[PDB]
Amino acid sequence: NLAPLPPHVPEHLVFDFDMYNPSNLSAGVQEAWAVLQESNVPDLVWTRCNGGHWIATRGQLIREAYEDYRHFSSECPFIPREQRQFRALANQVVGMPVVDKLENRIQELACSLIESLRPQGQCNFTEDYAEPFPIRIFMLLAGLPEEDIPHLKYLTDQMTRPDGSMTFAEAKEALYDYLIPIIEQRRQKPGTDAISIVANGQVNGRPITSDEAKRMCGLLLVGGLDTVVNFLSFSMEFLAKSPEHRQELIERPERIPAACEELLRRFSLVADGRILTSDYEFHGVQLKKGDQILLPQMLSGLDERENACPMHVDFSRQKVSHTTFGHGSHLCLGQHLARREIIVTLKEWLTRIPDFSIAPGAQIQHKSGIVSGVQALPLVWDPATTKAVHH
Ligand code: HEM
Ligand SMILES: CC1(C)[C@@H]2CC[C@@]1(C)C(=O)C2
Repeated sequence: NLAPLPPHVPEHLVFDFDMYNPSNLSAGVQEAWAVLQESNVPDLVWTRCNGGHWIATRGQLIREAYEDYRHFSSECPFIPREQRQFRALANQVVGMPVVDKLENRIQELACSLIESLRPQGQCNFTEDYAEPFPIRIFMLLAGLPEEDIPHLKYLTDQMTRPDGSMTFAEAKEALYDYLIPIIEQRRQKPGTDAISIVANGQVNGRPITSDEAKRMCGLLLVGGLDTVVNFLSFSMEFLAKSPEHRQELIERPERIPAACEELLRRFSLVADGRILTSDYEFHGVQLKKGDQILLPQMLSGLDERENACPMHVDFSRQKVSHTTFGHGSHLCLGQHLARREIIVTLKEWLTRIPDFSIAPGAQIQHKSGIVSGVQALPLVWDPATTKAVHH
């Protein structure tokens, strides 16, 4: 599993961290990563795992590298292996103004999900709420029928969690097979939904091609799935384990957006990277062309150099700082929609199921990867203390 130490890596910089299976996984995935942020670890280290790659362990380095796109390419952001124009278009379809308009329907969606659970006194929140939410949101956002969810959720599940029935290419191809006819059909048309708007979008002074539309539509679908699913889960895990914070938000529901932000820092989950386009000396380390560098979005907000008592969750935290949504020219297009889903989920949950907790004897498991997450989250609660609220 350890790749041979390349000629240019000095030994004092070798810290073999497996981003797919960290040593302290059972303490929590963020805690497992924050081992890179111990006093004795350099700001920039080399791991021999996963082919051999760099890791920036600090907020300064992470931010700087995502700003320095000329040295640090997004051609290969995954370990192991006019953009502004495409972003402007995507932002037409998920920007704040679209999110603002949809809030109402996002809230209806959330409420019937929680309502269909509320009387149970128990659920697997990850499977029962968190999974079916962001996919349904995308259907809403994209004027797609609910009946299309089972086949569509299957394809996206194959890209990140294959059962072996489809290779990534096959699943990719089938997603496109599904999208193309809708794009071509709505291109002809003044539809106000997200596919229509992407379909009919202009790029480089010409119209977007069908191949380009299906590609952006594809990333909008898949980028807003596992991230949200897992982030919601970390958040609910925390609240389940912490009644004081649960009551804090019950007593002051206007604090919820600041909590969201604090939880985004504390339960950050994405770890992407870049590839060096040429040799480059960076913070006193010789990087070599072709080197891949992990630049863990997760780490910035957990760096004590950026937030005091980084592992402590405080909703009154004065200067919340994090790159949970990335940094630089690829900063998440879906962050606004994500925030809304987070806030809406918490408000609509808490005002319905104020008291709840982890099933007794169950131990929550985390997994670690590009998008870290939660295996399962069993909750229990007494239905007598819940309530119903309709829209
Ligand atoms: C809490 C949930 C989310 C987190 C933590 C998050 C995290 C991010 C991060 C860190 C990046 C940049 C990766 C890089 O620089 O290589 C990003 C990019 C992106 N995300 Fe988000 N994401 C979230 C939700 C969303 C949602 C809701 C959507 C779409 C609806 C979205 C779609 C995108 C797309 C299309 C990109 C690529 C932007 C570009 O390449 O220019 N993700 N995601
Ligand atoms: C890691 C991601 C899920 C996040 C959104 C899509 C994705 C593959 C990225 O490029 C950033």
